[PDB]
Amino acid sequence: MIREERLLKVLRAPHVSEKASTAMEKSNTIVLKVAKDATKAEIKAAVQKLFEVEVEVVNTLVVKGKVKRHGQRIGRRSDWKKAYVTLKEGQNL
Amino acid sequence: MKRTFQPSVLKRNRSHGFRARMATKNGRQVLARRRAKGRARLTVSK
Amino acid sequence: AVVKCKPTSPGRRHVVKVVNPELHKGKPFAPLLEKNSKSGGRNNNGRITTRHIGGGHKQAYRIVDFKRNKDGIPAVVERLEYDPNRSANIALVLYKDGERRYILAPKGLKAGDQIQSGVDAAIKPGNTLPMRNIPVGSTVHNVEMKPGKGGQLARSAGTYVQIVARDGAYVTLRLRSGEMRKVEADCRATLGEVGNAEHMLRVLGKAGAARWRGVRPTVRGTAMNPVDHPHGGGEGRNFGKHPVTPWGVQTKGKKTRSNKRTDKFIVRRRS
RNA sequence: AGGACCGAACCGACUAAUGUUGAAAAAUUAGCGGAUGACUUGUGGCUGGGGGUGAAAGGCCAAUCAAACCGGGAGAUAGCU
RNA sequence: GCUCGCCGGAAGACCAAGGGUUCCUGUCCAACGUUAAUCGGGGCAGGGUGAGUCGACCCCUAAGGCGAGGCCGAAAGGCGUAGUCGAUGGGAAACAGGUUAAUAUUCCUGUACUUGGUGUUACUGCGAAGGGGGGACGGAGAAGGCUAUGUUGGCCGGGCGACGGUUGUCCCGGUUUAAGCGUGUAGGCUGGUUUUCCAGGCAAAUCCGGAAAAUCAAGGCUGAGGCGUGAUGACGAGGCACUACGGUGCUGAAGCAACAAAUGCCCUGCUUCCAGGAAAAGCCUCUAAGCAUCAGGUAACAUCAAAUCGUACCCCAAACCGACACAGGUGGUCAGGUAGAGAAUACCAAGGCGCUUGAGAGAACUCGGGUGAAGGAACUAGGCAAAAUGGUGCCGUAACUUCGGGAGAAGGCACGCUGAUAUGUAGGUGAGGUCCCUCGCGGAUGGAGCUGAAAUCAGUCGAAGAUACCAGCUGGCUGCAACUGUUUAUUAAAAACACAGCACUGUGCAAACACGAAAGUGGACGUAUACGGUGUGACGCCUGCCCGGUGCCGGAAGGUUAAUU
Ligand SMILES: [Mg+2]
Ligand SMILES: [Mg+2]
Ligand SMILES: [Mg+2]
Ligand SMILES: [Mg+2]
Ligand SMILES: [Mg+2]
Ligand SMILES: [Mg+2]
Ligand SMILES: [Mg+2]
Ligand SMILES: [Mg+2]
Ligand SMILES: [Mg+2]
Ligand SMILES: [Mg+2]
Ligand SMILES: [Mg+2]
Ligand SMILES: [Mg+2]
Ligand SMILES: [Mg+2]
Ligand SMILES: [Mg+2]
Ligand SMILES: [Mg+2]
Ligand SMILES: [Mg+2]
Ligand SMILES: [Mg+2]
Ligand SMILES: [Mg+2]
Ligand SMILES: [Mg+2]
Ligand SMILES: [Mg+2]
Ligand SMILES: [Mg+2]
Ligand SMILES: [Mg+2]
Ligand SMILES: [Mg+2]
Ligand SMILES: [Mg+2]
Ligand SMILES: [Mg+2]
Ligand SMILES: [Mg+2]
Ligand SMILES: [Mg+2]
Ligand SMILES: [Mg+2]
Ligand SMILES: [Mg+2]
Ligand SMILES: [Mg+2]
Ligand SMILES: [Mg+2]
Ligand SMILES: [Mg+2]
Ligand SMILES: [Mg+2]
Ligand SMILES: [Mg+2]
Ligand SMILES: [Mg+2]
Ligand SMILES: [Mg+2]
Ligand SMILES: [Mg+2]
Ligand SMILES: [Mg+2]
Ligand SMILES: [Mg+2]
Ligand SMILES: [Mg+2]
Ligand SMILES: [Mg+2]
Ligand SMILES: [Mg+2]
Ligand SMILES: [Mg+2]
Ligand SMILES: [Mg+2]
Ligand SMILES: [Mg+2]
Ligand SMILES: [Mg+2]
Ligand SMILES: [Mg+2]
Ligand SMILES: [Mg+2]
Ligand SMILES: [Mg+2]
Ligand SMILES: [Mg+2]
Ligand SMILES: [Mg+2]
Repeated sequence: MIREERLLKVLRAPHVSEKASTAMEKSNTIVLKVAKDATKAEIKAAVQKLFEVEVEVVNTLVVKGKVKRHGQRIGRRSDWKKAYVTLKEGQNL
Repeated sequence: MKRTFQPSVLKRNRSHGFRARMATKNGRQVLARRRAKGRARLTVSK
Repeated sequence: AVVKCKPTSPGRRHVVKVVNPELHKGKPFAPLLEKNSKSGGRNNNGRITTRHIGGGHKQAYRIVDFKRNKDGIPAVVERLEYDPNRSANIALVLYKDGERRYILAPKGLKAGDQIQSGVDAAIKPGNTLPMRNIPVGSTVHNVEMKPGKGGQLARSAGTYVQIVARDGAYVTLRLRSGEMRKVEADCRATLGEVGNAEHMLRVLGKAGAARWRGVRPTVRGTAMNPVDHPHGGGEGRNFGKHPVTPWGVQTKGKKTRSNKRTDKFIVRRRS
């Protein structure tokens, strides 16, 4: 049983894009930005508690930040992790 | 023509990496010199 | 036994091979095998310390019993086998209690023969006794040098040792080199000559045959530059030097034995 | 069967022409040698500088080798320009 | 968009290394792109990488590394035991279809499988840091059985032709389906079973090893492919309805057989040879201490879990190594048609490209090619370069020889197409039918159908039938090195080096010798039929005289002679 503090930390933001909306309206999946070190189980528990929905499975991937060019100097955006969490076909957040 | 630098990350790390430098007295001297000079990258690992 | 190849190619014209139809054709006895990787003549410093070694066929080590210490239990020879690690052949023997073991194959031994060790063994080829119990004049092989240590003399194919004299705690032996030596009478020996005597009749026939045995080419010192060998240098073929080794020691007749610890056992040098 | 034969891949490099501020700090084109073996190749490992390694050419050791490269003695010394 | 050309054992498609956003969308054209640029691997913004089964991680080890104590060393350190790391090797498990602008064995649909934890029932001797088995292994060769795959015929849908003919022996297209599950075949290996005993496997063992009896002869293990199911599905030519013209939706016929056939699979097999061919764990089994109606084990069922990291894109290349968008280099996998021995070569398929300056003109000269009267090496240092030869089958072939060779010696003849032999032969494959049995993926006959050379005879066209591409010049005398190899990366490939063979010499094992202040290590887990050094260099006939000089070996009477005293 994961403590509530960790659950309150793991979820960062919902991800907005064409693929995300298509996944929502097709496969009943929401796409989230999660903490870099969140595991699948923590994401599952956090979504189940903070959104009071039931989840089938969580798929995660790590996105690598883009090297950018800003006025003579090279900067790099930070890596982040996003999760494809599938709802249990009857919740419809 | 086959040139001299044939890259390989495993060999690079095993020959010049941080843990290879730290393994000997002379490698630690290398690290100390590079810290004294102010190098931004001590070893090839970074 | 010894057969010449037909000269169907220049690399075959001079090959003489030694074939034994009696050798086992299957795989060796697994429980008595180990690995021995090649060295290339390199020591633990990583440096060539013996030149002209390298490559060759992969080989597995056969644990050969050189001690022959389990006494009183007769054994029967199962089969003769080829051994890559030595010039002699080895024989698999099965003891009456169910234990299997490799021994050097003496001349005349064949499958089904009985062998036995100990002080009370019959005087027959392949039997091992302390040299105190062996009649003077016998030819023996696999001779121990210190009691209980294991045979060290007369182990190569076709070799043997003669027992020439016995007095007190010592026996005088005539070694294959023609050299007479004392050993303690309690050291063990095996009766008869070690087999495969025609080993020396083979002719390799080509350079590749030597490469198959892990021998690398020898460059004559006179073909080098002076920085490489004392013999090097010259415009054309020049020698004008006393022959020496790559490290400067004279190499035609100069004696190199210097061991005062064991001089007391040498009755007469080989000469 | 074979360090057998002819011949692609593959490994080489005998001849000629081109190129020589090159397409290339060693190649291209047409021919050429080996092509089951002392073969060839991937990955990893070991040998360190008066030292290694060398089927031996003073060859090779990161486009550097009759003694590598980097830093230091060091502003060596220079009856020479 | 239409036409043209080029690659097609790659200039197509994947993977590993290496790179790191180059991927896709919108937008911009200053600089970058050897020109313009509306375009881009360029600028700016946004988007994109989804795993119990793929890989890493993980378990196990190789070479090798590090190394508690230890041994050794002025110091720094060197070596190494127990250990612990280290893949390029061993170890559980997933397939087909659909889908995005960009991911997919990861998402969705269908159908599977593996390991482990808990719980419950049933029955029970469980237990390792130990024992045994297994894992577990070479080169070459030879088939036989198959499949991938292809071709043809059936079947299905469509067609009836811009110019003579084309309702037919005509044309175009399709004719696909996996893992898993059941069956246990071609074939490979091995006798089986039950008792008793035992100096062995560090102790024990019911396991392995060994011995002795009895009995039965058929039992076990492995095994491609086929067949059935998976699959009343999915896919499917095409048709229809739309289009925001890129494409979206709907529907959907046939979906068979024969023959040929791998370098792939059975096969880690079989045969043979000598140069005699990893390790450890997972796995199976045996017990020790120990536990003892407990624990544990086995089986069935239920449930839970399978984390983390990688996943875009390039990958014979404009993205990697070469300073470049550089004619160079870069490991593995896939492998269609016609001809062909072929992965050569020519033309093509799938697929991908026209190489990031063009437009004219048609001088010398340079480069790469084509042809050439008469002559034919007169050229030149030299036939350098070029020209020529070139295939298959058959005939035929010298000196010399180490009897193998030389030898593809040299030289010569035939070669296309059509018909017949023979409406397609010899051969290969093989259905139905019939007969059997221990009835089966069975055995014997049987020959339908399919496929199908080579040869002979006759005819026939051309200047020419190995018509293109492809594809030996040959012979004679002689020096050198026996030969296959190796070498001056980048002006020298040789007569140089190596070599098998020969000889001398050292070396008795704590070997000589080499690396090392040393400990140690190699030599070698070898033992004089072995190992080191040196010279010569297959083979044949041979290898003469000199010990004065210089080395080396032996001797020790005498002369001389150090430290020491
Ligand atoms: Mg999933
Ligand atoms: Mg993932
Ligand atoms: Mg030698
Ligand atoms: Mg020699
Ligand atoms: Mg020379
Ligand atoms: Mg010298
Ligand atoms: Mg001379
Ligand atoms: Mg002279
Ligand atoms: Mg050959
Ligand atoms: Mg070379
Ligand atoms: Mg070429
Ligand atoms: Mg060839
Ligand atoms: Mg020279
Ligand atoms: Mg160089
Ligand atoms: Mg110097
Ligand atoms: Mg000074
Ligand atoms: Mg100066
Ligand atoms: Mg073409
Ligand atoms: Mg960028
Ligand atoms: Mg793009
Ligand atoms: Mg403009
Ligand atoms: Mg421009
Ligand atoms: Mg861009
Ligand atoms: Mg180790
Ligand atoms: Mg160590
Ligand atoms: Mg210590
Ligand atoms: Mg480990
Ligand atoms: Mg691996
Ligand atoms: Mg893609
Ligand atoms: Mg088939
Ligand atoms: Mg991809
Ligand atoms: Mg370009
Ligand atoms: Mg290029
Ligand atoms: Mg290559
Ligand atoms: Mg081709
Ligand atoms: Mg012109
Ligand atoms: Mg011209
Ligand atoms: Mg011409
Ligand atoms: Mg002419
Ligand atoms: Mg003419
Ligand atoms: Mg003429
Ligand atoms: Mg002339
Ligand atoms: Mg002239
Ligand atoms: Mg020529
Ligand atoms: Mg020509
Ligand atoms: Mg002459
Ligand atoms: Mg030669
Ligand atoms: Mg050169
Ligand atoms: Mg050259
Ligand atoms: Mg030793
Ligand atoms: Mg010579």
